[PDB]
Amino acid sequence: EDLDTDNDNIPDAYEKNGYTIKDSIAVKWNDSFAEQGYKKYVSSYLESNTAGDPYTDYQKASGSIDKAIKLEARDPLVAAYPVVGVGMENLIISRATTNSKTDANTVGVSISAGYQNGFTGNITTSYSHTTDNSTAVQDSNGESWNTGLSINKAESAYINANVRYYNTGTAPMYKVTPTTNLVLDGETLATIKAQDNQIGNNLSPNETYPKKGLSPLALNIPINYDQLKKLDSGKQIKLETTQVSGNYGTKNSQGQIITEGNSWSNYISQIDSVSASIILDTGSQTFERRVAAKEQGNPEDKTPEITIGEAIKKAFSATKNGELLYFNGIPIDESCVELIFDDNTSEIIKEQLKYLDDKKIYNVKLERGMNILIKVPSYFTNFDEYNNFPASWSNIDTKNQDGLQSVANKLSGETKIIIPMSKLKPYKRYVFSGYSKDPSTSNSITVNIKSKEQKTDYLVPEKDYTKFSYEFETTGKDSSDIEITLTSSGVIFLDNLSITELNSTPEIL
Amino acid sequence: EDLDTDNDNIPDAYEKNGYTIKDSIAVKWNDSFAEQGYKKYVSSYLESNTAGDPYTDYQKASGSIDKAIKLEARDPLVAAYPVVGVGMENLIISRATTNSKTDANTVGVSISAGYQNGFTGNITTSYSHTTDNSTAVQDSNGESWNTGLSINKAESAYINANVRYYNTGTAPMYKVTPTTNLVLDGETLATIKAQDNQIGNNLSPNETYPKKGLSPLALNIPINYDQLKKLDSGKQIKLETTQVSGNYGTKNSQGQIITEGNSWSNYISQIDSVSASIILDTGSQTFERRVAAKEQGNPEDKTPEITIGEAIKKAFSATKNGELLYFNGIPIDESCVELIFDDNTSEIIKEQLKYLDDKKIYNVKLERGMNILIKVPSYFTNFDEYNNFPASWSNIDTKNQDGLQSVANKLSGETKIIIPMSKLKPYKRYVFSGYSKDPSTSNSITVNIKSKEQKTDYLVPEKDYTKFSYEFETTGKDSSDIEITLTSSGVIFLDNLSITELNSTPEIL
Ligand SMILES: [Ca+2]
Ligand SMILES: [Ca+2]
Ligand SMILES: [Ca+2]
Ligand SMILES: [Ca+2]
Ligand SMILES: [Ca+2]
Ligand SMILES: [Ca+2]
Repeated sequence: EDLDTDNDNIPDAYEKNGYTIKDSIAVKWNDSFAEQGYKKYVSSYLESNTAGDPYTDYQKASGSIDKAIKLEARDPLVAAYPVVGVGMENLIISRATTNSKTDANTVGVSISAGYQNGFTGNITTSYSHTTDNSTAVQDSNGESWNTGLSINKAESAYINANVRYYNTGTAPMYKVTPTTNLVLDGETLATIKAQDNQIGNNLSPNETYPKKGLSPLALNIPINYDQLKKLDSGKQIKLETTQVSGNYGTKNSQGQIITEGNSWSNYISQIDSVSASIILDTGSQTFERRVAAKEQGNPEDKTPEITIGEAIKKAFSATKNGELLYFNGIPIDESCVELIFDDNTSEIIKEQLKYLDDKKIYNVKLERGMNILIKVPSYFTNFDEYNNFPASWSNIDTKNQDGLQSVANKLSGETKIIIPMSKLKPYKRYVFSGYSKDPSTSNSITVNIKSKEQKTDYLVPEKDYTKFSYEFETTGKDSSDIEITLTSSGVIFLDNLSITELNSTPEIL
Repeated sequence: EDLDTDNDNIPDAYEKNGYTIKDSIAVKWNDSFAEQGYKKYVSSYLESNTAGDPYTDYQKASGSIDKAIKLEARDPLVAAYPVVGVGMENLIISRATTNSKTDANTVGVSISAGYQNGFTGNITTSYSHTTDNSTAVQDSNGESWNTGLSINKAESAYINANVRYYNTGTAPMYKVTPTTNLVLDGETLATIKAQDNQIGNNLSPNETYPKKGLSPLALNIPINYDQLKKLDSGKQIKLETTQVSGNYGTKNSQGQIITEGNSWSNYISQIDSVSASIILDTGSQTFERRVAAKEQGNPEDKTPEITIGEAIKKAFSATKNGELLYFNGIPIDESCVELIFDDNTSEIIKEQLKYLDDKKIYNVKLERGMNILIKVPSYFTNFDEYNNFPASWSNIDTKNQDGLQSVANKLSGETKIIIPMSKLKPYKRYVFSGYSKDPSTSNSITVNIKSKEQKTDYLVPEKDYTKFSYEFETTGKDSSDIEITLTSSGVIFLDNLSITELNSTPEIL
């Protein structure tokens, strides 16, 4: 029982059934290690680099790699992979702006009344990655760009951009040389590549170049009246990185760290073709991960098969407290977040859910080629231990034990919540979602939402818990508050209420 | 029985009679492996690189190569070979366009009434590859380029192109540097080569640079009145890549992946001279493959000999369901697609068909220097399990068992089909093809096709099944529908009806 088919210092049996690294040697997994902090690693016994990255299974598991690599990349099934993009902070034509890395994913999402057959996720038509950045101009107050830039039919150029690089991956990049396009709708103004002074020497995960506390970088554009007025009328300019060139660190025979000749492009296509892509957006910081998966046809592919929940826990270092995952305290269970899939992933999940008795997305096996996006709600209450809503709900009755997880709220009457506009970002699309149950299957619920327009909807709860979602929008920072009223004709059980922010509606100057 | 003449870790006997890779070692083929997913590999025992590519037979069969290489390139008889071309998406002189990679092959194809001696294919005079790209300008509506570009005898230049690279091969290319010519009829405007910013760092098969969801690349042209009016009058500009330079990945002694010094041009001429070329066009995506073949003179050439159907199955990973091949569900049997050959391949197939009792193209041996193109029909019905026609046929009688494969349609009267123009691309040439049989050899069929011009033809079915083809054209998106009527004087058996799109007719502004 010491065979090593792939020659990476881990025996086949340990690599097949579970192992952990102690004193820099692989040992067989024992269930008593879990309380001591030891993690259970499983990988392929026919391949030395299971995930497709520059580091083998033993190097990743034992930590004999760059110490700037995230700890969740020490799992052989999670790839060490940089995700580097560029985003602008100032637009000079003299007005600031913000950037969003998950707007393109969300724009092509349509929200309906309810969900069928236990599939509580959502489908997007324009799935994209965190490197596709869309900037929203702040502090406008209906001041068109033409005021002070008087133009009739001239292409006067005079636009300046202050960019900053970001890394949402698990590995650092060295000698970062990005290539970007600044496009408004479909017009490629230029293909600008960092020549010699906009090269970042190093860029750690969750960090920017230049680091926080430094002025944004400036890289060095003609613009005509047509696209200028397009920008003036409900359009946001976008900055997309087509490619980034950079290096990774490895040890010499002398023990030094080198990055020259260690191009990250030698591995990008291999990693992207042997794994599934997952994105987590907590509302302030975004993470993108690649998790290795099996190809269905090959009988000689020995990559371990794990579920979606196991993949999420391994990739984002979530903590399993009982049966639910927590990311730094934020609940990220399938009933506490918003799950967005492309068409193929949604079809696969729907097909697999027919034969699954649990009817949970997190119990569906993970397959390569998938694309998953998790949106953590801006506000979420479950009536059990977590409530981050700015204003407490009215008529709250927690004296129940029939909740989705622990307890529920007994709706006998009406529940109204008020939200000041200062707690929400202006010109955004939001979704209010929840789970409802009517054991008698006789009662009905009316939902009234006060927004830029008044909305009223009617839903009939079923015997068991079902999910409902309703969308609304916000207009202007200096406007009225948001009122949400849920009224029931009888007794209803409510649980897992949340409000999450979707993409931003157009700004009309 | 352990000889290894070529020293590639596969014994001569296994390599001669059939082998498969299990636990990273070669084992003798057994017929009981087929249901377990194992493929049967055969190669040459006198050469380590049977197909001529950078990877040996053992590396390809065992998968010890780049994980971005397609699985069908793991067969030693199918080469790992990039096919990189360039195609434009926007033409600015302010109007969009589309690209076609198989128009040049199809333009030189003449369609006749019937086929003789069991040869159901077609002959082309201008066979070309997927790197020869012809663009068709969309959304014209008879608006000449001179309107707004008023020119009498001046060469005012002012043309802009937005290009995008594509890969139809089985292997990725690294550091892509294409060289292209933008030519209208025979005028070489310039020989433009990607200098420093239009270099794609990596380009996987079935993918583009920049990837889908990114703005098209712009590379940086004088044009005179003569060729401008030529373009105005029924001419489409073409963009041909003369050569592309790029690299492939290989493993170090340290186990890293390197692409520097690994030029793809060291192998192009060798692969092209030791193989046959096959192209498959499903109507939306196109694939080009090279399959190794034997040279006739050499008695010391040990390359295995396979038929055309075996070559197609190996090259495109088709599935043999019974006796017919399916490509992702699309039937690609010789009676369900359009086969186009150049002159030499057609002559060889005709010569070999004389001694073949089966009289099938797919049973003819494959030889090097061949050139095969497969066009999947836009619409196809076989009355057995597959029918993707937009509108169901009239007077359908499937109560028969005398079909070409399973059942046929009994024509006693007339069959009429209507096709809305929204289901067809305007300004295109189409072919309606089918198989007919008259056991009594007494009846006759009249075919009436309503198109830009009204066409009527008469055919006399033979005792057994024979193929008929009739061509027509479409004009304008906003026009009348297409009517096809087949009328029989008696009882006829019809099977395998299809409509396939040929090249595009000239556009007159
Ligand atoms: Ca091992
Ligand atoms: Ca391994
Ligand atoms: Ca609860
Ligand atoms: Ca051998
Ligand atoms: Ca060999
Ligand atoms: Ca049939």
